[PDB]
Amino acid sequence: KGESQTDIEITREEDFTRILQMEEEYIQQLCEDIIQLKPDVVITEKGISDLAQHYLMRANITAIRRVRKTDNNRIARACGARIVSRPEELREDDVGTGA
Amino acid sequence: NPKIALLNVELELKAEKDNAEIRVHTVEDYQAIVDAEWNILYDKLEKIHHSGAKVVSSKLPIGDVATQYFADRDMFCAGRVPEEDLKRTMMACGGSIQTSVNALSADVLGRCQVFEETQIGGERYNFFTGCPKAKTCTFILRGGAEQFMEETERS
Amino acid sequence: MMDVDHQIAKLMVELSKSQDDEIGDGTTGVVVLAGALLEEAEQLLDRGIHPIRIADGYEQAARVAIEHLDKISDSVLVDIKDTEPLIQTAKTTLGSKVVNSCHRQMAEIAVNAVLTVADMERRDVDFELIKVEGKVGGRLEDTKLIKGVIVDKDFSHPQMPKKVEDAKIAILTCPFEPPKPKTKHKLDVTSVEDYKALQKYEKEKFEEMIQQIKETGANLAICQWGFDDEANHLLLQNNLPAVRWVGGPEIELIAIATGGRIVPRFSELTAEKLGFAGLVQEISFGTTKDKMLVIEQCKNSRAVTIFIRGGNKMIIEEAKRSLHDALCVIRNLIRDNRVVYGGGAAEISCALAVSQEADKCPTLEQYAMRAFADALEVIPMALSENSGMNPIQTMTEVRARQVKEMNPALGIDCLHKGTNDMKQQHVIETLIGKKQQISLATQMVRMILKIDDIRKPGESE
Amino acid sequence: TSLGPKGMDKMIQDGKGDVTITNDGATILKQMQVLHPAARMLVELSKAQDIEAGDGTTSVVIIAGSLLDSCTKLLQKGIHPTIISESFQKALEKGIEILTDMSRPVELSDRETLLNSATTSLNSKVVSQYSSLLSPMSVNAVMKVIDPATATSVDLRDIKIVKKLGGTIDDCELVEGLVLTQKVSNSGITRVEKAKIGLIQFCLSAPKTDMDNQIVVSDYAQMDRVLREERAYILNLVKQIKKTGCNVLLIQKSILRDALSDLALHFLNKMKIMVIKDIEREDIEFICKTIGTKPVAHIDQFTADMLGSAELAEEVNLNGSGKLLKITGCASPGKTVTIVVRGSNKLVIEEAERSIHDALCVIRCLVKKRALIAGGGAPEIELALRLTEYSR
Amino acid sequence: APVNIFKAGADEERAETARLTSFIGAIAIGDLVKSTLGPKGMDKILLSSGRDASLMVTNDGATILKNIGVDNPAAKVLVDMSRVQDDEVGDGTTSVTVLAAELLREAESLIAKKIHPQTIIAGWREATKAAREALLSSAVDHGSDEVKFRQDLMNIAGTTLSSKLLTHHKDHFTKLAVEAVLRLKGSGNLEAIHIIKKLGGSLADSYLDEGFLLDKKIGVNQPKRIENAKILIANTGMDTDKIKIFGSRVRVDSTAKVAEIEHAEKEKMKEKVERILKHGINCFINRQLIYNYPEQLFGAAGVMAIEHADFAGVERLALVTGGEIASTFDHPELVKLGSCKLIEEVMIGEDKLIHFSGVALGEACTIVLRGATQQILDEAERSLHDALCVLAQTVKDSRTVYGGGCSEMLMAHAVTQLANRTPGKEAVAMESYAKALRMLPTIIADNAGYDSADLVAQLRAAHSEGNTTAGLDMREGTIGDMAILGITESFQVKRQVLLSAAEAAEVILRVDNIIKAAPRKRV
Amino acid sequence: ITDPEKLDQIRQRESDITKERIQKILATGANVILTTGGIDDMCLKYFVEAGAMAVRRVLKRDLKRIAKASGATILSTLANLEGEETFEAAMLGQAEEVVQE
Ligand SMILES: Nc1ncnc2c1ncn2[C@@H]1O[C@H](COP(=O)(O)OP(=O)(O)O)[C@@H](O)[C@H]1O
Ligand SMILES: Nc1ncnc2c1ncn2[C@@H]1O[C@H](COP(=O)(O)OP(=O)(O)O)[C@@H](O)[C@H]1O
Ligand SMILES: Nc1ncnc2c1ncn2[C@@H]1O[C@H](COP(=O)(O)OP(=O)(O)O)[C@@H](O)[C@H]1O
Ligand SMILES: [Mg+2]
Ligand SMILES: [Mg+2]
Ligand SMILES: [Mg+2]
Repeated sequence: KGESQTDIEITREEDFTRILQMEEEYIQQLCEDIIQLKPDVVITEKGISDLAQHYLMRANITAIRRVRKTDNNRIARACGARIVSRPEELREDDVGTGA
Repeated sequence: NPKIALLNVELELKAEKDNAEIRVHTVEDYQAIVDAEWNILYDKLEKIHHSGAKVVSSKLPIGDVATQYFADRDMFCAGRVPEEDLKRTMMACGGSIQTSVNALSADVLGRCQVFEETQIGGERYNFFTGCPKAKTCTFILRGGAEQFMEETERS
Repeated sequence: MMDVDHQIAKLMVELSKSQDDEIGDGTTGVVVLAGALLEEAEQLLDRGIHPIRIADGYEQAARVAIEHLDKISDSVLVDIKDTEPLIQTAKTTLGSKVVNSCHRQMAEIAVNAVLTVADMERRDVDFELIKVEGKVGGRLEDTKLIKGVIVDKDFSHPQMPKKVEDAKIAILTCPFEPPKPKTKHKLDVTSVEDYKALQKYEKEKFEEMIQQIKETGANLAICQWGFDDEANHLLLQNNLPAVRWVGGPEIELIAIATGGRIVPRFSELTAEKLGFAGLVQEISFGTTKDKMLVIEQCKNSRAVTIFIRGGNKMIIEEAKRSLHDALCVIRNLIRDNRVVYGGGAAEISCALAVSQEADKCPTLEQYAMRAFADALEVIPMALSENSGMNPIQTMTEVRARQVKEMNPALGIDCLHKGTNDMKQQHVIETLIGKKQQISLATQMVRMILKIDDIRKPGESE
Repeated sequence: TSLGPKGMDKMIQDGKGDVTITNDGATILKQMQVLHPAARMLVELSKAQDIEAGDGTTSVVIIAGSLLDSCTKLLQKGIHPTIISESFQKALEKGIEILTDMSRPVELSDRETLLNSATTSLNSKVVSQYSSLLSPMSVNAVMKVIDPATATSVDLRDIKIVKKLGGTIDDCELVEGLVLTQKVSNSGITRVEKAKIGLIQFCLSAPKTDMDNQIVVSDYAQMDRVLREERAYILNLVKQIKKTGCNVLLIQKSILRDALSDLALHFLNKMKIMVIKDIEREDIEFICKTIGTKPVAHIDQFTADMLGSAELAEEVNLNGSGKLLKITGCASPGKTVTIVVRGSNKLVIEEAERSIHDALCVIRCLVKKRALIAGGGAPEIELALRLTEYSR
Repeated sequence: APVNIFKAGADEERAETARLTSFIGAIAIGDLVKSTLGPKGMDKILLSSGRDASLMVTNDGATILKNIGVDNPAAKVLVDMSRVQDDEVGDGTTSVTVLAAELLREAESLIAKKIHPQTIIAGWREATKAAREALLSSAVDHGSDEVKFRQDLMNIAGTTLSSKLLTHHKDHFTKLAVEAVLRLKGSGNLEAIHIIKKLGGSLADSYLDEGFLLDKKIGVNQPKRIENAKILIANTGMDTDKIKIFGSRVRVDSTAKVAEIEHAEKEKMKEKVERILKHGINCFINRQLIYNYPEQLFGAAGVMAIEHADFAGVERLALVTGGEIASTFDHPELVKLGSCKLIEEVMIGEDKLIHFSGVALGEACTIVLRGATQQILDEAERSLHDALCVLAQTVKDSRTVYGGGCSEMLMAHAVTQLANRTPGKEAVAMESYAKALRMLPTIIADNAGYDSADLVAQLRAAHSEGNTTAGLDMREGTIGDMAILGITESFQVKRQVLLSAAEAAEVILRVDNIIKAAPRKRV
Repeated sequence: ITDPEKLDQIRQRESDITKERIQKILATGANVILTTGGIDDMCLKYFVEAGAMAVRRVLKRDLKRIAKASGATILSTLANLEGEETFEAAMLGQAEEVVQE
């Protein structure tokens, strides 16, 4: 849920099935943005849904789910990565090569 | 020779389905909603009318609007009747309890001969009498104490 | 109003309550009679008689008292001009209360209050049409029978006229406001043209609800709910007095007393649904701010209102209970037009009927019938005790005179009025009043004689 | 022991824990809370002396405590109390005629006569050593707000007393302008000369109505039309204020919605405008009479005619308990004044506030009746000798 | 019922302690307020145990009995009897309490004489009927010749205020009470005479205002005095209206439309004030509160604005200025405006009040009570309320009787003359009724300290042969003529003392059983 | 919302308006950013990528002593005569060295 007072008025029949498809397409949008750099290990601090695990499965990506904040700052110095908080703003310098 | 209309509907102005939000945009359509809420209740009273049903019985309450409508049309009503009494009333007059007022006809209304409201024991009682096809009865007990009539009911 | 935690005495409370709900005149005498049947059964219990055998003997003895009570009974009430048997019947009920200062005035109030509201075709009297109101101040002689209704007048404008000579009463049940629906609306306003449409909607609504009353020719309005401040000044500009916040059954009495109809909306107002009334005014009582409604003139009303005044609230709440017993004995005359003669005259005559049939035959229940006749003499000998006389001296004189000749209406009184003839002293009681005094006291004795165990608990906790 | 210049003060500690030092007889009896029903009537006697005269309030208990004490021997001599009440009225009607012959008719134009009257009431208080400053300030605070030789009444609610902790009683001031205890947001300027003060009762915030108002957002660019139109709304309010020509704004304290938002504060700081918040609704009568401003409710009527004027409107950064505002000089000043009371402790300021009110009430009695008598037990001896000869 | 008691926590008594507790509890009520009867009687000071005790001195017998809270069951009948006497006529609440207690004290003397209690009721009903004819035949009517009726009204207020705290103020407070009801010129509403109590000053400094006083002073930047103004009052909402449509919101799409709605809201509030000033007025009184947006509109037009006076404050202004409430402003030709001369503000006790000096059709008054303490002002307000209520009914019923003990000896003479024409069963109860009527001048005579055993004996010897106007002179302590001294009371006040005490003593004497129930939360 | 196609454009707008202010206060040469409010985890990415120091939740009394001593202007919002995002970049503070020891 976003940080607002978002409420949708569903009047037609096709509107409820469209919202549940836009929730699936939003996960596919951010999963397509992180595979443009061709990674191997995706490590985050928050939850990963099953739809996000589906795109990383066929792309052969090992995902770790709930690593701590203090452990993410420690692996950022060991592998040379940069902790990003935006999947569509990923760059080639944010990938921790050399591990 | 009255006719009894056994109902399971509310005769109040505030009959709400508890999920309706009537969003209006202008003041010309705002008055049309309030006129429609009276026209919903008055259409139900016209279905009870023009059928001979001078006596109205319903287990659901009747507001001040439908009470004054039957007083002007010289009709009697009785709201908040218990469900055990309406089941006995259905077998007495030989009618049927109609929840929807749109299907009212001569085959669903009752028929009796004497219908009065007496003053037995101080409290009023609306008694039905005269129907020959009566598959039920009512035994009114009169005693001098509440424990006296409970023993008389147990006996 | 007692705190008696005794299950035998609790049945005496429901016995006096059952007499009040059915007849409502002998609630005091039905408890002394029930205690008299049990006192005579105490000496019969020591002789070895079974308690059900005493109870079966009281049923055969009370049956003689019912058939003997229907011997002399006649009334000539026609509710037109022969109200003289109706006034003297109500004086017997009001003679024992504290309204003996108004013994002739208040007795005529309860007679005319019943006959104007009773349906003589069905012989049914409805006490919802008789409103009994009370206000402190004045005296007991200021109690008047107001043909109409008496409500608390709540004129929202202080400059309203306090006297209407000819009132075309417009009874309505809609509050003076823009019409609010019963459901959730959440009306949306988008532009400034919709907000200016909100001002013209309410300005024309208050001019529509005022003009629809004036087009019917009405000059008085009754409303169940409240008024708006904008609607208050429109009443004064159009010369339309109106009251505010009247109760539920109060406006139901206005439409019967004035002959009008209660209208739900403002659009259904017409000249046929208006009520007719005469002097409509409010009367201030001393230094208070009540200003009750007084309706002097009417036209064939079927609803009256008795306004009881007094010196304190103790004399008013008792007069509400005293006059209610006077309204019940007139109701019992329409249900049954047969009367008896009180003052202990009917109890002595019924005691002689059980003693004559105790010897026809004295097989088993001879002692049970003589205990019934000795207990029927407790009610006239209690009148001799309260009047300063002697019980056994006065009762032996009256009972012997009914055997030596044909039994007249022979009782007693306090000042004794000269002779002891109840027909000349006009002590008249209803037949079904004393018929239910013997019937209810016998059945309550049977339920307290046919009990041989008590299973009460001990302490409260 | 609390009467006269050689009297000592009393300290009453209540059940809450707020112990105050008081010498005035009205303030002592209201804090003692006597449980006797006859002694509570003597508390209300000193209360009405503070209302009518203001400077009679220990002496009304000494008289009424001795008039009943003289009735001890009268009730033990067979005299009915109705006879004592008849004779006390005859001694009262003869008592005013003795005090009227001792009175000297004075005029309010003589400052030396009014100075000796205010110095007499201060000799019994703790400020008797400060009578060289407080007693001249008590006369000038009255004779400039009464408009004399035209009226026989004076309201003491037009004289505000500000209690601030710090310094000594010699640091008191008689500033004729407005003194506010609120802070300045933002406090980057805190000084403006030739200031024009305006009282604003409008709320400089987001637009909202008395009716329920909601914003419908159902578009991508509709979120841009919410924030940027709210910035352009309050910019039209600040530029309407800035084009008027005022430099000091006084915003009334709003309870329903926010009076001054953070967006409205940033535009008023760039226009070099001193803003003061949290002005109470009961204090706007004293502001408009002192400076000469008018209460502006709607922004369309905010013109230059409803503004005030001030030669100096600065926030005096005090060394003691914070800081306050002080407006110095205004065109056409009203009949209001403000007295700033200092003190080393919180108990001395509460006594100095009651002693100043006992000094302003002395000059209040000279407006109603322009007559005075000798003090220091002088008229009590003449009331004792003339009524003794009247009793013979 | 005491033997084999079938009650849980309730007790009762029959004919032994029933009349014993009824006669003890009723005499002790009458002996309490016995010292407050007459022009020389003392007053009481009422106090509580604590927790905002709020001491209230009263001499009137109704205010004493309504605050004591008697636990006796039969004593509550006499407490409720004096409550109706204050609400109906407003005077004689002390006289009806002593008279109802002296009847039961004489009825306690008939306990040992073995008189039946129903004989005493029948003996007192004939005694009360003989006492009604004594007051009705001795009532003095006043029709025309109004210079004798205004002199008769000053004797009514002089008799009522003589038994109160206003003893040596009859030269002033009689004129404050007669002229207050005389300025009503109609019905006795008893609310147009607004009494304002202010501390400071003596009772001689009190006065009757020629106009009207009010609070909630005139705005912020509005004029304080307007000469020859037209007063228009109102009972309408000024700002934050939320006008009568419950369930109406402002659903817009952008914040620029909210600025257009709130400007349209202030334009309709400005147009409402523009409809008010089309009448051509200079003063405005609203019963509701006036906020800042219409207050600037009245100040710019030079119009006063009195906000939130009172709910009953607009009623007194409508009776003192001759206008109407006028809660709707859409017809200036159908709204009647008030009239005044000066709306200057006066200062009474360091408080600025709005003085409506020089009003036309002023059927309302304002009494400015000034006293030494708050206890005197609370007593003088109830003392003036006991004087204005009798004069509001003396103008409705002009029949007056001679008070000061003269009316009680006329009533006691008619009972004693008919007590000798009765048999001995009821004649003893009628003699006890006449002895209780003679106790009412005996309490007045003994409260001053006079010889009450001889003055009532001189009144009984005077009324036995002529002297229908002979009464008790409390000034010198002798017997004088009541028509010369001018000590008169109203007929309806003296009738309600006789009639309500005879009805209340009838109830308590007929009680033979006091069955009190078990109280709640009392252990 | 009445159309499901306009759902993701509103959800992305809550961060695009946020990142719009963070790019125009950072491209003008600002390296040290002090904030008395709160900087969440999404906004911390734009300072690590650009190589800037961002200090959050500082005291209001400490910000006034820094801005007066370094010549910075205590800004609360957007301003300067109906501008979208101007920030008045000539009113930035100066420092010789900002070092966390
Ligand atoms: N004038 C009279 N003479 C003789 N007896 C009377 C007279 N008036 C009333 N009574 C008697 O007083 C009794 C009062 O009974 P009451 O207590 O009213 O009964 P209830 O409690 O059922 O109303 C009556 O039974 C009647 O016989
Ligand atoms: N300089 C002085 N010399 C002698 N007596 C003084 C002097 N100053 C004040 N007093 C006396 O001190 C008394 C103070 O009375 P005070 O307590 O102020 O009365 P109140 O309580 O009514 O204000 C006065 O009665 C006055 O006679
Ligand atoms: N000037 C007078 N001369 C003689 N008697 C007086 C005079 N003034 C008052 N009284 C008597 O004092 C009594 C006061 O009664 P009061 O306590 O006022 O009764 P209530 O409490 O019912 O008003 C009156 O009954 C009256 O007869
Ligand atoms: Mg009876
Ligand atoms: Mg002093
Ligand atoms: Mg009196």
